[PDB]
Amino acid sequence: MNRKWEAKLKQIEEREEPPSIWRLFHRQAQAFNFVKSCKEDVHVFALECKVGDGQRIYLVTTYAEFWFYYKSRKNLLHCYEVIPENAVCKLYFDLEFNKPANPGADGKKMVALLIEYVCKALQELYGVNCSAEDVLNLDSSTDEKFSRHLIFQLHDVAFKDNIHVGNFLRKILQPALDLLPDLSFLVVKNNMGEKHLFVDLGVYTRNRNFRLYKSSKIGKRVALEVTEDNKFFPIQSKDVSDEYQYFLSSLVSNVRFSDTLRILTCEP
DNA sequence: ATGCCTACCACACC
DNA sequence: GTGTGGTAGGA
Ligand SMILES: Nc1ncnc2c1ncn2[C@H]1C[C@H](O)[C@@H](COP(=O)(O)OP(=O)(O)OP(=O)(O)O)O1
Ligand SMILES: [Ca+2]
Ligand SMILES: [Ca+2]
Repeated sequence: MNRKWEAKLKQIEEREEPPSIWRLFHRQAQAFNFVKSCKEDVHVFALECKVGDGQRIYLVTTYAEFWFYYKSRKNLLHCYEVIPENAVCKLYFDLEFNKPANPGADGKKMVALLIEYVCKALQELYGVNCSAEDVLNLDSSTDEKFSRHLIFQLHDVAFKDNIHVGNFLRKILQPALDLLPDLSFLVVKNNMGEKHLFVDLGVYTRNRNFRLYKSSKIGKRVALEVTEDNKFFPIQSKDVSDEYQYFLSSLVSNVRFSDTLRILTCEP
């Protein structure tokens, strides 16, 4: 209620060919206005400008059409998915830690330990069954930063929205947050030596952008790619490429339609 | 013409 | 030691 008000208060302050939808907007609110008026299943992507800052331009189109002009990786570099507020979404993680500050850290093993804990939490709290085979593991690491994105592919399950995902993780990670069951493997140090969590809990905000599979930040050149030890394999289909399957799986807001979907909620 | 909002501190107040 | 409130900085 107070979330919408500020959203529209800032909007006034800053105020035959084949079927193809490809609309750009300078403001995020305009893009979502178009989505509400479009009868097709279109979504909002955030595109970083040539400027060095985090200035974004917003694209609206379908997943199929976006992938058409995106897969070559010649154009549409540095793209982000906009996770809409109040939209059902998958369980996803942003994992980071500075390598110099953590010499003994084995990120590959912290990830495995994290997945096991989260899978146990989902079982005890929601009766949801899942394992590492249901977790799309993406990597964007460099010499200086260990970086991974995890996107859970739960069978006929989703969270009410990404805010509720955050509430779920803050709840089950409260032990680790106190260090700042034994969750100490999640504790890492940043460039200044301050103890932080291996799980970045700041990416569960309204309209959070989330770097797309095979995209990099405008400053760098390292793009998100399926990790070497990734264990989620989409069901192969003769009608779509494997890469498109991974793309769809990687989209946090692309909740597969199911006639028996369970929606998980979690309040603060 | 990007969006979002927590960690942090200064200040009452008890 | 609780309670707001007001802002700069990171994602
Ligand atoms: N300045 C910004 N404005 C808007 N959204 C942002 C901004 N910075 C980051 N985000 C969003 C997009 C990112 O995918 C997400 C997580 O940020 P962050 O972890 O810093 O980068 P990343 O996880 O995409 O790559 P990496 O972690 O490897 O640098 O938050
Ligand atoms: Ca990250
Ligand atoms: Ca992060």
